[PDB]
Amino acid sequence: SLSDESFEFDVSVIGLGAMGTIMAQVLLKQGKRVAIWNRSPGKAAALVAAGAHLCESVKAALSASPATIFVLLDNHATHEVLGMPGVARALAHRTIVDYTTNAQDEGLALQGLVNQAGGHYVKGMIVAYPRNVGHRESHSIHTGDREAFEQHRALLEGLAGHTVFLPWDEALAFATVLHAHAFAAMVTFFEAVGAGDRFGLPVSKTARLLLETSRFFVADALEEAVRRLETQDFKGDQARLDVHADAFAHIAQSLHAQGVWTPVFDAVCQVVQRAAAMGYGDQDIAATTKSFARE
Amino acid sequence: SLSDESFEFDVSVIGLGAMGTIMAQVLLKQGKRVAIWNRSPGKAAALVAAGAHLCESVKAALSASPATIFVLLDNHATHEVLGMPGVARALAHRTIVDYTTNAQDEGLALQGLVNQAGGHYVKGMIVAYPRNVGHRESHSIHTGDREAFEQHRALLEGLAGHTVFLPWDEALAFATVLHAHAFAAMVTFFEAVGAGDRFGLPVSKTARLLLETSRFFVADALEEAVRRLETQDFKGDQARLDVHADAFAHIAQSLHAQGVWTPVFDAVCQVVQRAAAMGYGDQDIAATTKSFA
Repeated sequence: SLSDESFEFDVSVIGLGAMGTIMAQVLLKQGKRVAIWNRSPGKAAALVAAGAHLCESVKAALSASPATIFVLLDNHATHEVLGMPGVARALAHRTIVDYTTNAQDEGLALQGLVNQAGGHYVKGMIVAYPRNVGHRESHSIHTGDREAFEQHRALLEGLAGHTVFLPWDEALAFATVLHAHAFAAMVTFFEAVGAGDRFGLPVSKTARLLLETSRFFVADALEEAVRRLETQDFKGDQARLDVHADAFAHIAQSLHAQGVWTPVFDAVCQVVQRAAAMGYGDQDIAATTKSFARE
Repeated sequence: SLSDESFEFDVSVIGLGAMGTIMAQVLLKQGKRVAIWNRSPGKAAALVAAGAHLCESVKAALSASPATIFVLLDNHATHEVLGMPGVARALAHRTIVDYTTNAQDEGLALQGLVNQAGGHYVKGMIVAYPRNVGHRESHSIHTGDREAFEQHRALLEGLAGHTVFLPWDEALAFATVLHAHAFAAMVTFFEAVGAGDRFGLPVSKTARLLLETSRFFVADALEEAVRRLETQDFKGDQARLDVHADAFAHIAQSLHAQGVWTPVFDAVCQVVQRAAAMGYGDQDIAATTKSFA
């Protein structure tokens, strides 16, 4: 900020594959002065046409802006970029925001490297498909250097309207279980729709009805489960676990009689039957949560 | 206009356990004139105080209103009611809306029995917990007698603001797949929160964050999937099945490493891998759907 006059750019983006390309476009559309570097003729040309400044090198892109967003093929690609001529020197006093998919140990080594050079390392996860980068309702998770993340938070909010910083080990864990739920929820939908087909319900009319008829019920059920988990109130006043176990077995049986393969639903039945066998039968269905506990 | 039959009530409710009680309560609150009957006069007490009329018998309840809602303990309870004195005759020219959960082919017999007596049978499935009976956004499914359903649709919309009639075959099959998804999606959430707890993330903050952070992503992804399934467009332009399989493997690897039990996610992985093995890898993730055909 004392450095504001020194920078002709707000942000640099390195790597212009689909995700990096959309991030750069969104940021240009929002009015940021964006500098880029890549190895991609197609991708760099459209971005230049849209107002991005093409830099001659990684080191120039790092120098051009107070933060550089990295979106690269893999960890090998990240280290290669960082090893290039004069890059170490150009990291000093810059924040790297790393959206590249990474193994858990690898991030700490990258953080170390960037820090060793006097830069700041932020790891980002964007909970969105490229089409929703920049969306007011999209979410991201960031970890690494809290101070650098706060410095650049408004910028990064350009990529996903809602963001949260968590410390390293919580961020990775949270992203893991968040994506397990989000992707599993999608697949339960594919499985039920596919199962509809075996009943003679065509996927093309049934999918929209299935979504529209379940939307409120599921959302209201999850919201209520959260309220109970927060209050630790598992009273079986409304939705007994054992009653659900009964219902689930009935559903699984009609599915089996029709000859449908529903491994996800079978697994769901396994979980709740087991919670029932563990003493949770007379509690609210949200007590299923506790059946996973170590204690 | 030929009939000109006089009713002092809009609806009768037989069965005053939890679901019947709430349905009667909601209908009274909306201003319906409601007649009730229960094997135990006890549970009618609050309903009577609320303004329900207590009928002497099932026969009187059936005669009192143009349609009678049945919400009984089980299929045996329904037959026991229908075999009580004079009930057969009192079925004639009445609509029975049966929300009692039973097994298929029970329903068909119930239907037959009611139709034989000159009555009209409508089966109902309400996709709600009791707390959301009456809710404008609650949904119900109906089948049986289409004509009778349409006759009483506005009354049945008192219980769930959105309703759909499907023919017998479709209705029950649709209810089954709808609940399979709905209940499985809930359990995926419990499994993920439980997993979080084993990473040291407190349930007290994590459940809320998990819901809030995934809501839009999931809802948008399901909307897009439906668009694709309607339009038969499986091009791998935005969300490749193969890239998802890699992503899911990595998630499974972190879960299995922390030593958490995630049987539902495990099964999800198994589904997607299979779809990749079947050659859908380059297709949109919604192609997963086809792997079940």
